[PDB]
Amino acid sequence: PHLVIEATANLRLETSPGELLEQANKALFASGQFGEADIKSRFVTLEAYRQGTAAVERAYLHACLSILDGRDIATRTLLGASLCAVLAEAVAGGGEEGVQVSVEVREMERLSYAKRVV
Amino acid sequence: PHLVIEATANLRLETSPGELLEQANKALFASGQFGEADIKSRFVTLEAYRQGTAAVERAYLHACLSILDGRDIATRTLLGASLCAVLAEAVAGGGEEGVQVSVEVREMERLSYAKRVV
Amino acid sequence: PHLVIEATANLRLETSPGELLEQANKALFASGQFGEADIKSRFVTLEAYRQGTAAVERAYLHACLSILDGRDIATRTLLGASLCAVLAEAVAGGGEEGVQVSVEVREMERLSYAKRVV
Amino acid sequence: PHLVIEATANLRLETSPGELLEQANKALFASGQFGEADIKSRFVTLEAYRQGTAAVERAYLHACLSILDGRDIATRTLLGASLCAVLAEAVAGGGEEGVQVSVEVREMERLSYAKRVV
Amino acid sequence: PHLVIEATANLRLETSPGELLEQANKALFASGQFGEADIKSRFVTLEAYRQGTAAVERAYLHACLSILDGRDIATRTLLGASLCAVLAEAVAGGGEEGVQVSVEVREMERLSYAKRVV
Amino acid sequence: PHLVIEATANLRLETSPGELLEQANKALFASGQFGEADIKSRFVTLEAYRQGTAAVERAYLHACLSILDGRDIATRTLLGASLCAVLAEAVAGGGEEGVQVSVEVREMERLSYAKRVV
Amino acid sequence: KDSPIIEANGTLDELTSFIGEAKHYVDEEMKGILEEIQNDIYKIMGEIGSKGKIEGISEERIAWLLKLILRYMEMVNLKSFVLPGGTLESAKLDVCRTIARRALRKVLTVTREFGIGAEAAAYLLALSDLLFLLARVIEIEQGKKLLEAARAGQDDEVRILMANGADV
Amino acid sequence: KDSPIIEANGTLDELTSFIGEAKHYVDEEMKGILEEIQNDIYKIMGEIGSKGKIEGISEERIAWLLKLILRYMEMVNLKSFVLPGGTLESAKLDVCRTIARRALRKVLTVTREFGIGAEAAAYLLALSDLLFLLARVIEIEQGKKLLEAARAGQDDEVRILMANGADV
Amino acid sequence: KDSPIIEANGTLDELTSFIGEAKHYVDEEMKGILEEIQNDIYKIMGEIGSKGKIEGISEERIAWLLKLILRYMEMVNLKSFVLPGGTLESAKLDVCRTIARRALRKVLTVTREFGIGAEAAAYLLALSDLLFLLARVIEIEQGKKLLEAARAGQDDEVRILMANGADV
Amino acid sequence: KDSPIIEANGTLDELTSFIGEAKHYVDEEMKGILEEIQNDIYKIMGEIGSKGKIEGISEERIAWLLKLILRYMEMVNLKSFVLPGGTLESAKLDVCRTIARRALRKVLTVTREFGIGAEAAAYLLALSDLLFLLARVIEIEQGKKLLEAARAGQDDEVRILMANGADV
Amino acid sequence: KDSPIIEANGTLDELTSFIGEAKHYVDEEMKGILEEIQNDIYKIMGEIGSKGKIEGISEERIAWLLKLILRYMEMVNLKSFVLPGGTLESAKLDVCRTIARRALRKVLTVTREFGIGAEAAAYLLALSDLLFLLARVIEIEQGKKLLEAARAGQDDEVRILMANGADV
Amino acid sequence: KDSPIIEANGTLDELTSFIGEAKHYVDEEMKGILEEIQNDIYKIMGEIGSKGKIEGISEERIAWLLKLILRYMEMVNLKSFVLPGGTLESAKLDVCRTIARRALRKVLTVTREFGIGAEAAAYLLALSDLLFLLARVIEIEQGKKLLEAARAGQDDEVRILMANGADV
Repeated sequence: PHLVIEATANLRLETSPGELLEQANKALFASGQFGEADIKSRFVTLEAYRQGTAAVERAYLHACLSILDGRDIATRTLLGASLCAVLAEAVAGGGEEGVQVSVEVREMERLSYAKRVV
Repeated sequence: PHLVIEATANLRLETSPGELLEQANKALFASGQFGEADIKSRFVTLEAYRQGTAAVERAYLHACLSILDGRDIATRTLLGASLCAVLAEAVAGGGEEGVQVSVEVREMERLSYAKRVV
Repeated sequence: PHLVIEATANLRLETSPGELLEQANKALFASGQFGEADIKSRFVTLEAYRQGTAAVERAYLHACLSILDGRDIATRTLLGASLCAVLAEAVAGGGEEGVQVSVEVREMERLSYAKRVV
Repeated sequence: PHLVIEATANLRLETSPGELLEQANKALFASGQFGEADIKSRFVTLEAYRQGTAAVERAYLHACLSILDGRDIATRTLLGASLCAVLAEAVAGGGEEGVQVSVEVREMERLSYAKRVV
Repeated sequence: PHLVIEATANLRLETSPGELLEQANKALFASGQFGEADIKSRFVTLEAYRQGTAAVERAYLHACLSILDGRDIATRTLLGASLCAVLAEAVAGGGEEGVQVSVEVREMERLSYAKRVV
Repeated sequence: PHLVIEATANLRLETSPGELLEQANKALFASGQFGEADIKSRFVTLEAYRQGTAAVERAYLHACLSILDGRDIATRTLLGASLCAVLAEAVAGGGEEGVQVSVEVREMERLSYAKRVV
Repeated sequence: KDSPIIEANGTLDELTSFIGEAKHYVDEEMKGILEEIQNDIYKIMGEIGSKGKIEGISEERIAWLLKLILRYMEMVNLKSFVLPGGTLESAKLDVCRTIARRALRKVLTVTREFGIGAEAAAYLLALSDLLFLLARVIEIEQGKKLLEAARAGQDDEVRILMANGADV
Repeated sequence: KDSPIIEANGTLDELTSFIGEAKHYVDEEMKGILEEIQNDIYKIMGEIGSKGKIEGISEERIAWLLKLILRYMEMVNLKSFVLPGGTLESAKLDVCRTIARRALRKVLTVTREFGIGAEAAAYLLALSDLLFLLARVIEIEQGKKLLEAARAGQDDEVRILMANGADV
Repeated sequence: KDSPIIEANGTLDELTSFIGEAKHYVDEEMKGILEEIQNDIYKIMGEIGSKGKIEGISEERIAWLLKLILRYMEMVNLKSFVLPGGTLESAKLDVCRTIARRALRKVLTVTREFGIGAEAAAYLLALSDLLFLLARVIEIEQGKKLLEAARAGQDDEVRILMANGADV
Repeated sequence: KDSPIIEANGTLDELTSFIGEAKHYVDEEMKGILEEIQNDIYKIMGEIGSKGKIEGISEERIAWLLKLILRYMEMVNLKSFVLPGGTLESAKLDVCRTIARRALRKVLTVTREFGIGAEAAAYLLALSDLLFLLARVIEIEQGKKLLEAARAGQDDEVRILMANGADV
Repeated sequence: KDSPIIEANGTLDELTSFIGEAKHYVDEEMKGILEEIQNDIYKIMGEIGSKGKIEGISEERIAWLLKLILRYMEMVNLKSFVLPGGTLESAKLDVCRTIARRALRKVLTVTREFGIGAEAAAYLLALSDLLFLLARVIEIEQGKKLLEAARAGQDDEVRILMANGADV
Repeated sequence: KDSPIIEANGTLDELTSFIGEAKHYVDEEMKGILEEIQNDIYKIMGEIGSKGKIEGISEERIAWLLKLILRYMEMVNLKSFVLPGGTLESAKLDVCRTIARRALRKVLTVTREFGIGAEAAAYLLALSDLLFLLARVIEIEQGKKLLEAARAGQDDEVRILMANGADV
């Protein structure tokens, strides 16, 4: 499982960007689907961004969780709904209106996936 | 809809990186498929990059538009062809030969997609 | 073919980040599937990252190769296994235990893919 | 089997309304499909009636035989054609032109049909 | 086509029971499905009737149009909706609340249907 | 739901013809399938009737419950068996032998059924 | 998003565009009728495209069509098999009748698989019997304009009617 | 009552309504041709709707179409891929050609399942080759009206032809 | 020769005949646009009829449609659900939009079985969004001709615009 | 030996074991009712397992259920959507109602393929409407035991009823 | 991950939860038997969920069930069709017998498609014949407690046994 | 009225009856949790039975389950494969977990054919991970009642805990 969290620059978080990833890894491990050391997360801040066509100042947050395939839609819907409740409780605000938080769960292919331990 | 535009460092654009995203959001909204405030774009510049195996200096541009599923192939082909005409009219040049501009349209899954407004 | 290599900050490579991409482009061209100038690679280093829930210092490496669709599973398994042997021979080490190297091969859609040469 | 015979008021029969039902019960029993005491007939005369839109004085006769399902179309066509020859030989005439005699055979459902003997 | 109209005894009609059947035969002939002399109508008044379990005085009206089979659902829905507008414009009222008018269209079987002209 | 109860003239009921319909409407409402004001019942006595071919004096009772379609065979079998127990407890006797009580449950079509409230 | 749903919405959008083209050749009375039919096809398209989750037309609308059909059936004296398009104005309404018969066959496929739109298919069946009667009225008041021009003693004004298709 | 029968009758009723609309823009000679085609489509609709129990068109009718096609093929000098609708009058007959190609594909499905209407589908194939030649004649006699107006020395009467689509 | 190929070519030949009929009611600017669309539908018909063995339209053509759509979207101020066919000229272009939606559903069946014509179906989708915007412009410059006639003090020249469908 | 026969016998054997567990929490009147239901499920299992060759329940038994339902429907005053299991004793009978709805869906598959057991499926439908009414009576006489304990002036004997789920 | 595999594992997980509920009402001897059955259902779930790649139960375990069945068959004197649930403790074990018959029908579908678990389905068949014999023993030693209470001259201690379902 | 809809509603009605039976053995804190789960299963049954036309549970409810799971996961120290039903109270909640896994497999068939109830199946998956953690808490506070009874010097009060299944 790879979790890429992409926040804008004007987004004010209640915690550090490092303590947000510790809460997101505990909420992924508590689903009982992944191993402990196989949950890998990263946080990316964006410098140049636009939302919409209007001139109002906005901010957003987006996570893309990539898991290996072979899990039913009840497991993938629970993983997106467990992560979206973690990110939404970390946003203090940004911009001139509400922050949009969204989480995508996508499936990597299991047959062509290579993995090694150096 | 999320639009991630990835340009190299030697690529010279005719405009700013911010004014390229305003033209790409107006060309996505003019297709009549998405809402106004749901079109979220971001621009990423790359420091370390290689194209090909030859020693000639090259540059490229790449956009990946992620939309929710449930749209036919005529809508996704029009979205990639409307964006590729916006990026190709913004490239002044870079490197020692032609710039390659490409646009991928991929489909997020609608059932496992979470969304909130803080 | 787009190759995005994402390494952490504490990962020590045996070479430069630029010479890693020259070895990965020669191992992609030697499969005989892609053209010469169509192999585009980029290297991204990460500042904020977490692996697992434990407090031990870890590092990882991840590549995501995006090719166009229409190739059988024997070709995609060979492309992930040829790239995972290139990245694992470039890692000197990082963290307090072993480095995890993994390669995902995903398929772009051929009909909605736009491409131009400026 | 229930037989409901509906004649108009201006229709002159060659016999009594009671002797018409004795001839219709003997023609239903002679088909060998029903029991003796299970053939139940009734005769209804109509006070208010209209046939067509023209102002010519008409009369008609109509029988609706309801049998239980499970019989082929050769048995139901014979039951309507055996009854229509009984009613047409009992009509003396009525109105200013020919009398229309018609017989419908409809199928009751066997599973939901209740029956008791007090 | 046979049309059986069953009204209660407390129902006050705006016209005679005979002039209601002339308006219902012109609305059946105007659909262009039946012949002129084959539209046969009858009106039945009821002496003993109950609607519901409550003690409030009610009245109702009901028509059952029996046509031969072989017509699509657009023709049968139009025949019930053309007749229900004729009966509802003839009801002056009855009882202590609103009159319920309903029209059923049922299909006789064409193969077992006998018909003669005396 | 329309309930038409057809008794002969020689049939002696334990109650009035009006109090039989109050017991039949409470046994239809207690199945929980129909609304309160949508249960419409009527009682018809017959003057001219014949049962069988023999000369013995007989009597019968018959109910035809017409409900809208879309209900399984367990619901229609329960509606015929709940009504047949109501009518059989109201028959005192008639004729020279046992009274035959029977209940048919038939299905009206839901698409072509019109209904209005004047 | 299903395959019989997008075909039924495509023909109902095709039918309301042919009515909007044919309502410029009719007089001021029939234009008010055809503009109210165009609103009712828009209500059917919302019902079919949402698979019944939005309410459609009421039974009051089909009672409005059939009360118009019973009015025009008295003026139209029926005759033999007459060819479509006597005049140019009545030729445009004979096209819209055959789109409404094609739209009825698409809505009947939605009914036979999804069980919705049985009151919508009863509107398009009563519509195509009105567009047949609306076309036969325009040929008549064009032809009753010929008998008044024969009695008026006109030389040029009688033959311009015959060049537009007035019956003799 | 079958499903390919009501589709084939619906498109043949659609084709004879487009011909009745397009026969008001043509001259007095081509109106007599298009009114006799409308009678022959009515004979095909009686044959297909009864599944062959009623007699259809004779082979005398297809011998009348092909003797018209061999007459108009001499006047139409063939050229490159020209766009449909040079003039307004020849634009109406290019629509009726494409309904006759759609009606031919419906009758060909009746033939491939019920084995009837092979002489009817040979009429609609010879019809759509006449409506192509009928459209190319009207563009020519509109264009030969331009060369006589150039030699007559007209200033306003030459440009009203070019506003209607006369070729230069 | 296959069955979805002859249906997709039959509707694309039907669409380019309706455009050739509707380009005589528009002005000199929109006639040059509609004559270049007719050439591009002819390039799509060669690509689909040969199952991809002949080259079709380029991506330069779809970049020409969308640069026209972004020009007319500024003039068309969007409003509520307006009925098709305000004027007679904008009623002809609302018919061609619904043929282009029918031609898009036929080309989408060729794509879903033969894998060809995905750039062709992206042309017919951008075409039917231009024919919607082209129809709404003609209703506006007809309506802006009404406000200048109200200020000019005209008695007869203002009501002939309202008889053609100018909005008030 | 068939596949829907062994599933229908397995759920009817599951239903009569849940009734035998739930008849120890009810009083002496309802135990006599539930022990006569257990005999009737045993008669249904003999009829279904032999595919109708053995006689099943009579129509006298369904007339005994519905005469009990009409007795308990007067005491149960209906209310809003109340949760299952107010008391512990009425929680055991809300489980047996949902096994009887599962046993009804298995017998309905035997009826729709073999044509047997339509009088058996009418017993399980009237049974699950009695087990709903039997559960709502026990919550009431537990709650009417609370109002007598409020008037008796009890301190400990009123709260042991509220610990068992008596409604306030 | 297949569809008959997750159904067979779901019912075997349902069966070992009903045994864990029913082992608190039995004495200390039968609790040791039911706790060793719960370990064997856990070995079957590992074999079925891995499609045979993990070893399951041995044939030593089925030889342990049948040596218990031959011991309890001597004490249970067989009688007529007795209703399930004589006492409350023997009513809980008549529920677990009918889950083991449902779990046997799920494992038999895994055997008839994947060819695995034939020794597992022979365990659940011998299990449901032990749970029938285990239920009939508890009704007997409850009833032999009634004959000793009749000879002891007890007034209250004899009727509390009859309130728990002791046979007379 | 469809076949996977009545099976999914029948198992969700079966699950909320087992929760109403098992909420009488738990303390006053866990009874408030189980009574709010019973309201949420009633909201799922309205959404599935109407095929999505009625709104179901919100994403606020799944955020309430997972904030309870993260609270009880700290108290439950995980161990080896322990058998279900250590105590009698924790044996009732191990039955409701296996009904929620069966109800999840029925809702997953509604999702894979009708495309509805993906947020409902994510509730039943988070529910059966709470009922596993709720069962393991009751075995612990029963076992921590044993260590206080060993230090209190009790002879009879320590062994009545071991007769109820307290771990040693």
